Amino acid sequence: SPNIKIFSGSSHQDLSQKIADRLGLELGKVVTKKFSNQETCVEIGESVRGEDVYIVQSGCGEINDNLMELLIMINACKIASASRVTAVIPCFPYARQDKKDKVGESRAPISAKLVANMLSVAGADHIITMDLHASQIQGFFDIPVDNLYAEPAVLKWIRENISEWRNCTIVSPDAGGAKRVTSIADRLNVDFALIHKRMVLVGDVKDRVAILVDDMADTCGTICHAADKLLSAGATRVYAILTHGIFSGPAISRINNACFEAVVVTNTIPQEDKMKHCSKIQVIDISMILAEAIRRTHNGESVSYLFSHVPL
Amino acid sequence: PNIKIFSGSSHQDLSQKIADRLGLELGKVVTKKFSNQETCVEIGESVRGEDVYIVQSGCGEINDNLMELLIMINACKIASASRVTAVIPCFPYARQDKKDKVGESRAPISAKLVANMLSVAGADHIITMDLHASQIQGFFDIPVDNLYAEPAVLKWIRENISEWRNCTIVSPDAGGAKRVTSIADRLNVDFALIHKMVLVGDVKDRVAILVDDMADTCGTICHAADKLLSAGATRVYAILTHGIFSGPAISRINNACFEAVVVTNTIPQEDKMKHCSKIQVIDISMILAEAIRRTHNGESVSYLFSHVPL
Amino acid sequence: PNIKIFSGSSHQDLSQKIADRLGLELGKVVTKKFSNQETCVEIGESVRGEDVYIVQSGCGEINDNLMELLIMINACKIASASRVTAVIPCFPYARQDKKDKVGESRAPISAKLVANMLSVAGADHIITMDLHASQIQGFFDIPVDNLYAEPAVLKWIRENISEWRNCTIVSPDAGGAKRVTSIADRLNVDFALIHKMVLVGDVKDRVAILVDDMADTCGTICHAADKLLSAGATRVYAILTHGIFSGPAISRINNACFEAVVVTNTIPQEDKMKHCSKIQVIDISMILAEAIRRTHNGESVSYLFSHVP
Amino acid sequence: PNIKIFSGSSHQDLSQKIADRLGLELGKVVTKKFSNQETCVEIGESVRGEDVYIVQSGCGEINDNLMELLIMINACKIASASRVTAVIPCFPYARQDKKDKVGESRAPISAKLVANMLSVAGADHIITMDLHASQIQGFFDIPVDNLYAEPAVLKWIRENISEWRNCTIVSPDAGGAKRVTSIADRLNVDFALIHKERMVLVGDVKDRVAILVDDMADTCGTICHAADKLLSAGATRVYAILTHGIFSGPAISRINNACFEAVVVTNTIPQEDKMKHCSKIQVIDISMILAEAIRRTHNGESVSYLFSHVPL
Amino acid sequence: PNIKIFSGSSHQDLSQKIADRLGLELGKVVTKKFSNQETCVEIGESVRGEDVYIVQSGCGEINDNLMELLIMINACKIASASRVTAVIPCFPYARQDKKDKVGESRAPISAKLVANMLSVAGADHIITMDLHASQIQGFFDIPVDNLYAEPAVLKWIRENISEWRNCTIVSPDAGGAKRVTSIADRLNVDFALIHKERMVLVGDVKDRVAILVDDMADTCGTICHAADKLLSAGATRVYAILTHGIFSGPAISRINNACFEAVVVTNTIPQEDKMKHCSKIQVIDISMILAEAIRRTHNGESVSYLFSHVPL
Amino acid sequence: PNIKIFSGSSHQDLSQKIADRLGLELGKVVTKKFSNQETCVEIGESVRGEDVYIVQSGCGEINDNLMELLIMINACKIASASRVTAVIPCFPYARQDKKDKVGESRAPISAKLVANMLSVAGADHIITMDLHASQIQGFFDIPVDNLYAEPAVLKWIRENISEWRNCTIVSPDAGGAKRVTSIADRLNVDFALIHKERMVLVGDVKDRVAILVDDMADTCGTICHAADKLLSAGATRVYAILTHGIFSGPAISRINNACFEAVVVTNTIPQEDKMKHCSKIQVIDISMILAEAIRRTHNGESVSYLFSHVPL
Ligand SMILES: O=P(O)(O)OC[C@H]1O[C@H](O)[C@H](O)[C@@H]1O
Ligand SMILES: O=P(O)(O)OC[C@H]1O[C@H](O)[C@H](O)[C@@H]1O
Repeated sequence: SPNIKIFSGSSHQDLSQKIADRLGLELGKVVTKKFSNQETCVEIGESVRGEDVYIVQSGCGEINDNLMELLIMINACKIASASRVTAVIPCFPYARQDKKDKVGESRAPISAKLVANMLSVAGADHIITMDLHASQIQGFFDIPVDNLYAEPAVLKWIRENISEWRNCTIVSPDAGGAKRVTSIADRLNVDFALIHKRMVLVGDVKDRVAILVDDMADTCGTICHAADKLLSAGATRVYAILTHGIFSGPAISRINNACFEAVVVTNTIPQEDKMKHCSKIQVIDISMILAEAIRRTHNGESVSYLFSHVPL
Repeated sequence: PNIKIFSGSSHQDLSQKIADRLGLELGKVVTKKFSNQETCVEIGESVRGEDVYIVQSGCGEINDNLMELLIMINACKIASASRVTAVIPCFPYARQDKKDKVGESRAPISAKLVANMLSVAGADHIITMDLHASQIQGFFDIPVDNLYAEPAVLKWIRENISEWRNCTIVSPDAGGAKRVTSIADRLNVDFALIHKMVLVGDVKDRVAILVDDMADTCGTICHAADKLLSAGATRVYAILTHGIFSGPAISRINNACFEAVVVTNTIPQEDKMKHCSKIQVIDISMILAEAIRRTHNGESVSYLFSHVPL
Repeated sequence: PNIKIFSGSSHQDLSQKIADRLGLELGKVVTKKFSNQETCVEIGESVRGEDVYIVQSGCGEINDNLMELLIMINACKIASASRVTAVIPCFPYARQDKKDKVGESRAPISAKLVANMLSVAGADHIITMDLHASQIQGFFDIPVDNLYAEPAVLKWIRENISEWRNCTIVSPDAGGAKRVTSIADRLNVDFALIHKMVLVGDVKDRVAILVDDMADTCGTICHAADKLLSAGATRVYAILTHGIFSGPAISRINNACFEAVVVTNTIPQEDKMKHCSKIQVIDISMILAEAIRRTHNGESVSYLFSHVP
Repeated sequence: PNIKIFSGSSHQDLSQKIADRLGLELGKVVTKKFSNQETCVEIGESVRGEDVYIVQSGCGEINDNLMELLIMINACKIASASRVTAVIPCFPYARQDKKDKVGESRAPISAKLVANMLSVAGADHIITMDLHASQIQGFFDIPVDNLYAEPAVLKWIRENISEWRNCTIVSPDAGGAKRVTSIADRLNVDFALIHKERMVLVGDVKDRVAILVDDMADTCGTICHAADKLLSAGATRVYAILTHGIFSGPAISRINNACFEAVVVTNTIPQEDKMKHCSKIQVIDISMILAEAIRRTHNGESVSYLFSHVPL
Repeated sequence: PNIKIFSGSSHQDLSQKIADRLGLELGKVVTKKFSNQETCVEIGESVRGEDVYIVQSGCGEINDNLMELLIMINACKIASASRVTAVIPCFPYARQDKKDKVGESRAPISAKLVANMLSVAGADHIITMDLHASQIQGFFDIPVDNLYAEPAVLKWIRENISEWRNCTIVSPDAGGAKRVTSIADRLNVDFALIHKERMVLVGDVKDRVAILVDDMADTCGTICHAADKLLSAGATRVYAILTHGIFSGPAISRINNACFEAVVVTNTIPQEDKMKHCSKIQVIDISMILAEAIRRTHNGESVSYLFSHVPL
Repeated sequence: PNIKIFSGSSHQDLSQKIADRLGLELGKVVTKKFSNQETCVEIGESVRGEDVYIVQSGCGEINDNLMELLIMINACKIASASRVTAVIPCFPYARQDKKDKVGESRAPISAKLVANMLSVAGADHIITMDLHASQIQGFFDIPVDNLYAEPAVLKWIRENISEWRNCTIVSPDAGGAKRVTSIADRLNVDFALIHKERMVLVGDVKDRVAILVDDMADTCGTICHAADKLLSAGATRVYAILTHGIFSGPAISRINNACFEAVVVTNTIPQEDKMKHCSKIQVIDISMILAEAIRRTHNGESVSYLFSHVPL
């Protein structure tokens, strides 16, 4: 039916607008502030009674304030008798678990499940997200989660922006990133190689373009060395492509000092501020991927809508 | 023999005071934030089978402290702690804002959300002090102890206000009526109430004590104190259990006519006392320590919290 | 086009008034007790796929009416109703009668229990009026509408108390301060409040209106009215949303000095108005009917309940 | 070593009887009603860390007693009781008069709702006797103990009816067949069954003592008509033995005008007042059976405490 | 206009018969087992926003079928179906193999477990036929329909047993009393009962056709011994009518050797294979009852619908 | 002093080995299937107030075993067991067969379903070994211990492969990269990776012993093609060490035909039968890891038991 409303957090508003543009809608009116004493203030500026509500709130920026803002907004819509509340969380907070593997066993994803449980008790009915650090986070909920992939937009950018892409190779910065890399190399019909930590390279990278692909970049320590090792192995030029560009701490300083031809991230986190101080950052717009998932969750057009059919 | 106390980053000083009163050292925990702002918690010691009490207040950067508390509770619960208790001296998000919607009331969304998050994190029990509304106790299905600072406030009044026997308990707004009427009856004294500004009750030529549950920006308590000065009150005091003091509060109090502003230690005050000569704190760590004692139930089924002399 | 209203045994006059305001007949239901005291409920019509509103107040034998309500809600939910809303004008069990225990405070056991039973029975939504404490709204996870009689009380004051422009709004105890301060601000009048008995404020030679959310045994409101007479108030009124009037209340009011005791229809008053002449009732069916109209959402997304008179 | 027993207003002679047998005095509780008929409960002593048993029957003013029970259970849980067990000798709402909408069956709601209330109040364990249908045990997620009166009835038969070795056991309706056949097999006697629709008897009753056995007697229309039919078939004398003696409405008048030698019930429901107006009612005491189930629930003496070994 | 019927692997003919009666084709679904015995289910079409009914019986390899049912129910729920109904003609685990115990009764552990798994998988509604005990309805919090085969059995008796007006409806054991008295009352005929303790008969069967009626037949030892006893007591011809024909173990061998004129079952479990080795089996098709219940649950036609009125 | 280890039918060798290591006999339990395929469970001794551990693996007919585990857990829970732990060496349904959609991922319905059933049956704690994905730990709210066979594998390598100091740890696919580099880092040896698309190997294994390491082997098609590829690359001898030996379908025929010097599995699944038809299977006993985890869960020894410190 005709009852969709999009709201934005303070997390990232440019994207919230881009999605609404792609769907032909204006953003719902909402007051999101902080009181003097640090308490999150939310005021929904319009009736959501009977509406299909989508709240866009990345999990970047001051993460706990943004998370609290998201939970209050979701819960407020649910008690104002909204028909459905979907959290559109492009970058899911707390996905990563640096450990100290209790070598006899493994640690559990406390914080990712906590975040999931809070979304559930707040009253979220459905989650739309992008490239969960681990896809199993999908099973931390009982509500449907759509874990969308940036690979098609990356794959695109690669063919259109790297000339010798036909002859290149994709490298993984770490051990765990193999699947992703192998997926992209298989889709492109190119070679793959992987780096592991002193740091070692497995695979042929000599005299061909190397593309480091990973899910996110926070501190950037790892991709930077990886770029050094790829240069030492005789790669012509090195690129870095990450879906989530967190870039905290010394990250910006590291990339400018590193040998990257370009660092490509999607728009799931705001980059406008970071591009001002870093020339090698380029962004892939993923507003259509998200807009298309909201359009399909809404189910207003055809039941047999297939997500996979819409062009990019 | 299985009691463990842990502190968050919110308020270490009380956490130490409580552990002292119980003859315990604080459990080892690394509580920080990563580069990307995510709260990091690591329990540095075993809690398997232990009765764990986490002390965290809701002052400071409240959302970082709250998230840290939830991760600690949950982490303790999946580490097979026998019981996890959240000790939250000042409960965050308890005060509803609203424009007093007419025709109907707003709901305590954020206060219920905090309760819901504490429950799913795995809190088995909450110990707190002077909830903004006592009904917040009923937002949980686990037991909540809503402790009162009143006995310590009562003792402080008798010990520090020479003329306390002939004074008058003033409420800063219409809402705090039951608290001030409660204290005046306990002291066998008069009460008055202020509402925006008008004063109801006689306060001229007697010591006036403003009582409220908490003071944030302090605009209401300072205008009320002004009205009490213009109405001929000898000296005006402000007694609040929770001293948040955000924004211009310190500047407003120093410019205002208070003889003293008394708060408890439920929120850290050392920093604010360096910038305010008139803040005094009532230590309430024993009340909290005695409630923790009582939840643990290590001595007898029949220990009564009220039998312990302050 | 799927609304249905049903009545409990508790108050059927209001249930009819509400149904009238919505152009509806009450749904067919048999509500009795068996020989052995067990509540019998039989939904006499189909509720499959419908937006069901059960109107039941908590008065009379609260426990029989409450159990009856819970069985009706659950039966409708298991009969595959689209939505079941409990319309509870006077919420049972809200007042706390804790002997105080100063160290700390007792918890709303019975009020939380009632909320939990309504939820587990299968209530999707609560409509109620002037909850003893508005925080009871948060004892649920489903939406609760806590409606106010204040607008109807304001209107009644302006139309029936000639001197309302001057006057003064008195609270019977410390707890009702915020409620009386609310009405006085809406009316641009003075307030005072009574405690223990002591009076704080200025009754003078002005009309004093005692305002509180409910009157049970009426010991407090009648002593407050006496104190208001000793302070020289021209005439004393009592205005309460919930007129329970149990025990000696009716007898106490007749002996008291009230010019009138005004209550709303959230609880049935016909029997008690026969034994008390001072009781007048404010009809609130339009507030409840408008919350039901708004819950159903048949008109539009933006129907604002505050725009209707 | 921490067991506390509280009685409700439901039945106190029984709760005292249980307490005598365990060696305990009943815990202090104020259990009354306010002027507005709201139920008032106050726990007169600490239950912190205690294993609490609340005895409340499903008789009397059922909704008052039920609400009272729920408030006490909830109150003990929020006072940090270790465990709260509801001892409900006669489970309210078990029987459901309906009229199976030919083609289907009605569902048990009031018995399931009653179970759900016990659960949401905070009950950890139920002890009950002779549930109208044993499946009510599955209406809970907490353990339910459905004790049987059969052993006390078998004793009573062997010690109070002389010709018991050649007596017939008769079901007053079709639904009670299993219960009566079980007693006939234990006694090594014959049974017969009555069905109304005008009454029909299958089975031989001529010149033998007939014992009508059912789980409950309410209005007693059915057992009285069965008594007439049994005399019509030549039975020497007729007894009726029910577990729950509710006896509402015209029950006492019906039994005083019927041809019963005796009506035997348990004290799951108080009988002193009804016995004053009906010389035929006799009660068999079931306190020990309940006391023994509470002892086992508590688990004081041993892990391998077998409820089936204790003498009666 | 959003209704899909899907079939399990358990009984497809009924799934087809039901889909036919509603004018529908079965939804596309791949239901297999992997090499390693894990149940594989993959939904071949969109169910987003659709009213889904999964028909799976509790016949066959009960645990494999139960897992298949649970995975497709859950799969539909995470694919954002509006509602998912489990149509379970023969409810698994509904019969308790108690030793009854003395003193107390065991609990319906397995039947409640099945109920809890159906609920947690995401079932919104259950349609079933002749639950072994009607109380299983209360093991759920979602609606459950227990539908009866009695009207179809009543039709079959009148249409196929000519001397039906002077027959006897016999229960093979205690407990099946209410079922046989219900049918005897509908036909205005006599009833009798069999009990094992040596088998005993109460009621008259001499010179009249005896119809043994029960809810289900597993190993068939009781019904066959009962058939001998009905013959030795001088019944003209003996029939057996059961709603659920499981016929496991020696059942077929017992029936072929027994004196039954016919054993009549419904189609809730597939019989074609068993009819190939047993000639006395006749089947009553009940697809119209289940389909009509699916129609009424869907609520396509009218709120005032009531399936008591549909012909059969 | 409350430990009871009970065994399922799925693998009792381990159940005995675990109980032996703890100085205990297995609890008495009857675990069978009825004629009609329904799972029968009867607890042969009291568990009231006891700490119960039920050992069942996801091997064999997985759905029958899972149903048996769930019924035992429930039976113990309704018998007022103090705590019930599921010890599930090989977690069923943990592997995803999605054939990933290109824009988003599939949810883990089955695994979570299994998790949800364990939870709703009443499991208080899960002990498992080398979960296919460690995130399954977060599918529960009860604690899950995901134990590693790595230390035991590390022992076996040093003890049985003499040139182990110069060997390579090879991953059969992209997913196991992180698993093999962890082992190579522990041994201070080289790693390599195999990938399909024709099969590629990145890294170097020539003239060195190659050890294929993976979490489980089902049908064994990948590890056997990988072993052939390792032979084409000049590996001295090829080993396979997987935690979980399912070996269904052609696995045994494939392994016997393959060039493996040895295929090493742990005892999480019974191997005696498969070893009779395959001479290259060797088993690592991991019974001490599970027993020590049960010891630590019981908490009978101290608060500091450190799983880390006990030697295997
Ligand atoms: O008065 P009637 O119901 O006809 O017969 C009385 C029965 O009603 C109740 O169900 C009890 O079982 C009584 O035996
Ligand atoms: O079944 P295939 O596709 O032939 O082989 C893939 C793998 O399936 C299991 O992990 C086996 O260990 C195999 O190596």
